[PDB]
Amino acid sequence: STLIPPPSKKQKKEAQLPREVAIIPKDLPNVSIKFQALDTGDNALRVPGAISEKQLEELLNQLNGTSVPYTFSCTIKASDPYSSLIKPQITLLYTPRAVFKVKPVTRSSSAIAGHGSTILCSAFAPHTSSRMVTGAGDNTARIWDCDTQTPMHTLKGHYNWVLCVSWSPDGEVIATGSMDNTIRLWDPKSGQCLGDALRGHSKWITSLSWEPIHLVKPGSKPRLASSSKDGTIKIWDTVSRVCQYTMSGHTNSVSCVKWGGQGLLYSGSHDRTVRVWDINSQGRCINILKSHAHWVNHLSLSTDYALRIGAFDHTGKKPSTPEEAQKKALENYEKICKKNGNSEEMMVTASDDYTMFLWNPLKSTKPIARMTGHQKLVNHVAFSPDGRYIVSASFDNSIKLWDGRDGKFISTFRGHVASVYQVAWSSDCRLLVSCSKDTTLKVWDVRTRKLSVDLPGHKDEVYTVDWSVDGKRVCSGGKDKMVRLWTH
Amino acid sequence: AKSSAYSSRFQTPFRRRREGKTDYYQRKRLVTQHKAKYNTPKYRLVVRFTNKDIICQIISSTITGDVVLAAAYSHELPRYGITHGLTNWAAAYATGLLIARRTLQKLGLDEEAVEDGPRPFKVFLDIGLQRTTTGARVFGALKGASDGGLYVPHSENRFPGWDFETEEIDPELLRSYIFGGHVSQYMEELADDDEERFSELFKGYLADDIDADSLEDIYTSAHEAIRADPAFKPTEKKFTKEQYAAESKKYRQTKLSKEERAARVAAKIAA
Amino acid sequence: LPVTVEKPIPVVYDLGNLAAFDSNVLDKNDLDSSNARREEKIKSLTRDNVQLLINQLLSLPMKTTTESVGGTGGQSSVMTLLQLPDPTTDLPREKPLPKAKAMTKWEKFAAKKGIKPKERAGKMIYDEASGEWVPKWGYKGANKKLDDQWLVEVIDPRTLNRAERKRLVKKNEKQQRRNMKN
Amino acid sequence: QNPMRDLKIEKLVLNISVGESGDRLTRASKVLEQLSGQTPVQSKARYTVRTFGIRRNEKIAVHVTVRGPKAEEILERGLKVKEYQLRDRNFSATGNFGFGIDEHIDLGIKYDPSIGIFGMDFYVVMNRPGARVTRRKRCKGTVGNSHKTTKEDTVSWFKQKYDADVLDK
Amino acid sequence: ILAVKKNPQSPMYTQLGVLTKGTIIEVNVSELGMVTAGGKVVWGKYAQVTNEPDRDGCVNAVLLV
Amino acid sequence: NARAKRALVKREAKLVENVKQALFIPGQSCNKNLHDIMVDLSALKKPDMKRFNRKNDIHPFEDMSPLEFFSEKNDCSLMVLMTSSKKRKNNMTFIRTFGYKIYDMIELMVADNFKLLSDFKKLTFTVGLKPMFTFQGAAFDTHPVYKQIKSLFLDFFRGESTDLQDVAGLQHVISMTIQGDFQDGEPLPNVLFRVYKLKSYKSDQGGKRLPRIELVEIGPRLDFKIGRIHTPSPDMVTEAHKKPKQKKNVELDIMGDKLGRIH
RNA sequence: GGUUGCGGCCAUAUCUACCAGAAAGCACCGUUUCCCGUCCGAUCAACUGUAGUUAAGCUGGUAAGAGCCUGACCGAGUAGUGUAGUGGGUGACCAUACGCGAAACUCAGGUGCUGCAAUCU
RNA sequence: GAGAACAGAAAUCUCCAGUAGAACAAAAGGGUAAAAGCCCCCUUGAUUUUGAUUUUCAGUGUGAAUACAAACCAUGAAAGU
Repeated sequence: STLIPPPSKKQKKEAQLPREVAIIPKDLPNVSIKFQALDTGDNALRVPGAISEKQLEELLNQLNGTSVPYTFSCTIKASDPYSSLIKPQITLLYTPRAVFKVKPVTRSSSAIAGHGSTILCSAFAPHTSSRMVTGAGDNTARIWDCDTQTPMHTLKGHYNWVLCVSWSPDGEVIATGSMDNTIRLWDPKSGQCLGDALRGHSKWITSLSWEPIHLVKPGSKPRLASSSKDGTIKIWDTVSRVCQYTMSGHTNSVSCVKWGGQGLLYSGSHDRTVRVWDINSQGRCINILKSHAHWVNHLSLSTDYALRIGAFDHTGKKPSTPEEAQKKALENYEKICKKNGNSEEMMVTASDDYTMFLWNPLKSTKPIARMTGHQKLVNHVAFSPDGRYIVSASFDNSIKLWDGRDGKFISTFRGHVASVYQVAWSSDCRLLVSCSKDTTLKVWDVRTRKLSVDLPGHKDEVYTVDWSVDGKRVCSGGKDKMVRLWTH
Repeated sequence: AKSSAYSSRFQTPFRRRREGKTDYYQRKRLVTQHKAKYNTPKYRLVVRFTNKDIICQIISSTITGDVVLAAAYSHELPRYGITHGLTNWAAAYATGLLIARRTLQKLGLDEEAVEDGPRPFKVFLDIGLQRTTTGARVFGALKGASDGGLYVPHSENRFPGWDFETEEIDPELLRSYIFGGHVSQYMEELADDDEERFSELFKGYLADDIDADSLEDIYTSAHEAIRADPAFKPTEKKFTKEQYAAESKKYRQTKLSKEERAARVAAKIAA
Repeated sequence: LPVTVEKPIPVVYDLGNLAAFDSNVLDKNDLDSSNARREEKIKSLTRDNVQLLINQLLSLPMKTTTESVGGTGGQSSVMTLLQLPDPTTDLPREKPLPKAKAMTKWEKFAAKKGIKPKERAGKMIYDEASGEWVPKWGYKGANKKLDDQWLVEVIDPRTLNRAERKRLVKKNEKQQRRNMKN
Repeated sequence: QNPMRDLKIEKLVLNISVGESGDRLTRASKVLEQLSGQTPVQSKARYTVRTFGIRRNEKIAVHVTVRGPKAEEILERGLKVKEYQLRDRNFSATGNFGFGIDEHIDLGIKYDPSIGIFGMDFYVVMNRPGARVTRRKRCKGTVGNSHKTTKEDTVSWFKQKYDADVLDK
Repeated sequence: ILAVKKNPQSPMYTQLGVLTKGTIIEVNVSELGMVTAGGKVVWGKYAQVTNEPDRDGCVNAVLLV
Repeated sequence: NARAKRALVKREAKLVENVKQALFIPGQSCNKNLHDIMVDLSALKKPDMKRFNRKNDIHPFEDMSPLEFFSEKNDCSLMVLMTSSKKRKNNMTFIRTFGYKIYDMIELMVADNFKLLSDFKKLTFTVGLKPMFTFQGAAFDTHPVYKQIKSLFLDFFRGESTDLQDVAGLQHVISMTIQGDFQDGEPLPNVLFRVYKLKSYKSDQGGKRLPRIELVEIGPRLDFKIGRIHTPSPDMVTEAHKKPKQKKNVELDIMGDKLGRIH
């Protein structure tokens, strides 16, 4: 193997002297600092010195009147959180932490056997990390008890591949969009065919999406939304199993379907155009956005993390009634979204022209910024759970991290040697896992823009990656027909 | 009889070699393991099987001779709801899970700190004198301790279901040993062709009417109760130690004095 | 409470052994075998030294990695290690240094002229009828073939061949012993 | 007293000696095969003589060990040939006892001309329950003295079942 | 290319560096993105040349896997 | 075939050496107090130690041939011999050999106030960790016998050598102090011996980096007086400090890159 | 104070012969459908803790039973081995010195202590 | 020692007694007994890539030998060897 050059002779003779122990001398020649938030707050003239960076936190708690945690930074010059004077009046910027720590995911649990073909899609339950669903290259899906690393409840009932699986945002049903243009629903605890296979599309199903819980009528259940290679976007209500009303705007294949916080479906297609449907208007497109030069893959919203769980927070509890459920869901959405008091959900687009666009489709029909710098197609893009970081993966082995509010450039994550197929965030928005065309998975620490761990163990490509909601497990799988769970 | 010079010559083994409990060849390889790269402590999970008991202990050696961090005994499984079969595969699994969850709690992980990182807890399997067979219930404790969230290097060649000529595991046969599935197949298979040896074996089952389903249903709830409460509440321990001391100083035998042996010699010489 | 402490003459360090060397002034009438306050002085005059030593050790360069468990070498991503410098005190060895330079008369003959060593590539040769690769020595070596030939075409000649091989083997061993005696 | 320290049997051992490796050895193995239901093994020599017409490592003897019911089954079935006649010797200082007979066909077995006429051996070793104290792997021990088996215990155990004779002291 | 590991029909030609047919050469394979067990990155492997590159210019080789 | 060539080639002279093995030898005049300290000194040397059982009548300062024989046999570079008498009670002999031949020898003598882990308040320490070191007093830098005692205890109680070191292993410190200063001419003052075990608390005067540490006494606790010595000859000293031997204007850069200056 | 798991020293802890053992545990002990191994479910593996058993296993006591060890001014600071002044030598080299510096018989004593964890009429 | 049909002095079978009086790449004052002894299972090895010693006439980036180090490789449940 290739070796780091060995240290010289004078360097060895240097490394033996006494060396540089800091002392924290006195040290309170007091500097007047300016406590100012990120959004709008500048709250007010205090002059401390070299004090505890955990006492600055308590200062802010007692000042803003809550005693919560706060992260800090200064002089957005190298924008780094006595440590402000060891290297070199001075301001101070802060963000809320919402402390819920997620240890990294280092080891590797057992490589679970399973299907007889490759593994195409995988998803984690929103209520517990104990169950998890995978659709694979056979005509079936499977459920895995991650608690004991064992299989359960294989769901036969298709006759072609299963291309997307989704677990409803209430933890009640699972949906499997397949190759034969059927769509089937299944009960977790039983494994029985919940009715017959919904249908109505002429070519395969590309993506699925659910109705966010904070808008569903209490006493009822959420609805579906299905994309298909034919171009239709169909709605479905999961009690009557009837096609409510379709949408047929695009012309080429449609890649992905979303569902916003105000009831606005977004859809990007292979026709290089992003459409903004509507549900209060019976499904007539109200906005068309044409900015890309090639076709579009994997649009993504600003709140698509909060909209995915629906009142099942990181503490694994449950609701007993839709009354408490709807309040919990509204609280979640407001905690994630309300950073100015309005419905400022943004959208990010990823297309085959190496460039992404930063839309706010509500306020206007123009992009706020054009994020550029890749050198091959962008296969996947994602927003942070708190919404202030965009991560993008691409077929040129790189990953890029952008400031998710206006669209600047922050950093690049090198380290893969083949294409990056997709990425995923953790709960506390501090780590990020990614899978690639070569074997290895990689975990990156966003707080410092470095590589934390690099975990091999697969044998062929890897197609899916899913971190849990409470950060306890990470699931992966691909061309070698094995499921793999990684833990701390 | 025996030659007096031979008895003056021959040398004795170690005490625990005499009482054939310890393996002093394995112990060197397992304690003075590496040991030339760094100086890192080295804990070791031990598991032991008596009749009607499963014992697990996280042992750390030392100069004075040993220390114990966390222990677990199968005879606590009723506290979480398992009364029958306190020595089987499912009991081994539950004990492993319990010891792992207990030590994980006590170390302070969920609900010299420079260069901060949790640094998961690494331990090794002290098999003792147990023979290694594919299916033995000393690897079930291993599986349980691992699934509890402890880190113990291992492999799969000794789990039930490993096929030989085709080197790969089978998942379902393994899952049907975590929930007593073998014992339940035995129950449902023997409940028909015999009732003498269904009232002789599983005699304790009938006094509560536990059937061929609720085994799998109670093992899961046992796991849930374990993950909810590993805190190891002790026994109330009635009859404070002084009572036992005064009680068992009665049946305790006793030596004699020297002036006792001094008179018996004259009594003999007189007799 | 203070993590620091001052001493007049600076302690010398050997971080390659985790060793300190203090040379300040003692007091002859403090550590005597009968002074009551003896331990409360020893344990503190050594505790300040240990404080200086931990101060010095907790400021060395650290070496992180990105590997994970199973890594055949050692540490994983969740272990920081201190890069210790080399020791300085000349501590003596236990055996002399190894040197044994005999030329055995082959390294003299081969070096007077230009016989270079051989490349040491492989151990197999190619047999022609049969069609295998037949180790030259290492399994049924091409030597031990006139032994089981089914006819030799001229006392048994195969046994004479064995004897002639053994003679050269024993001569080689004798030559080696002679060289080693020189 | 005898709470549970009875004198139950342990196991029967058979044996056939043939100082050759031939059809004699093959059929000597065959009769054990068909009789004991299990398979018999071969045993080699240990050093040569050259006077008895043999070599070393010639797979001399064949034998089988039988425990449980099929031990006492043959123990009884092979008694009518000796006609209950067992001397004082053929016992041992440890009570292990056995004999050896000829003319196999006197119990069940037919002729099958291509086997011959094969004589056999016997043996029986006895123990009170608790034979694990020596054969186990952990805390391996040695039985006490009150529990040992001498000639008297075993000879009365014999003058319990089938009530054979003493046969010359 | 990175080396001429072995040329048939002589070792002297292996030394001189000749690229006839059947030669075994060592190529830099960082463009293929191969990762080994344990998570290292291969960047050099063996190939065999499969033509007479004196009757054309190209050297054509097949990787040895 | 090779299972003996292995044990033979383990005892060859190597460019980089391995740990020095210690041999514990009770002479003819051994007592129980003197023999309950050998175990506590071999504890802090585990596992690289070997002890002989019965008594061996060797008087080291007359005929050292049995010592050199034991070296060549047991393949141990260190030697601790236990003797007692009226002229020298609780006498211990520390020898280190060079090339299966004697290098230097030194007698030490114990007082009556020794202590044991059967006396102290017991604490914990893992079997095999490398200890720290502290040598207080200035005589270890200048005076001959006081140089020898330091160069002996380092060679004896340091174990492996390593470049990277984990911090969960720093768990006990050995310390040696001269009992008070002295002017030239006076008898050679006593040298003490102490073994401790660290404990560290949050500081708040140095952040999370530097803590405030505390010591606890575990055992043993010994005193030492100087006996007879045997010093190394100049030739052997110059032959025992040898570096194994494994460029102007030429430098190796980072990235590799052999470079040269032209001036 | 007993019992069990893991240990330090490794016969003050062993070889031999009898006696006692309540409760808890350890064991013998009950069975072969499943994973697993043998000539043989004997040892190894699996199950219930179920029908019994305290007889051996286990611990303890006893014995002018064999072995073992401790200490003392037991020898003694002597025999043994080394220098020295002039302490002497036709030749033979020989006595009491300061510093090194022993054992057997003698005497007296003993025949398991100790670390961590859980628990027990 | 004591015993089992042919069976003896030396043939096989079974129980209580080598602290080693056998066999050990091998010679020891001292070692090897849940082995370093005797069986059974799985397996390459003259592997590949640059610093110290020397020598190449295609003075020749490793070109080869050579010493050491690391990645591998075998085995094991593992500790590790």
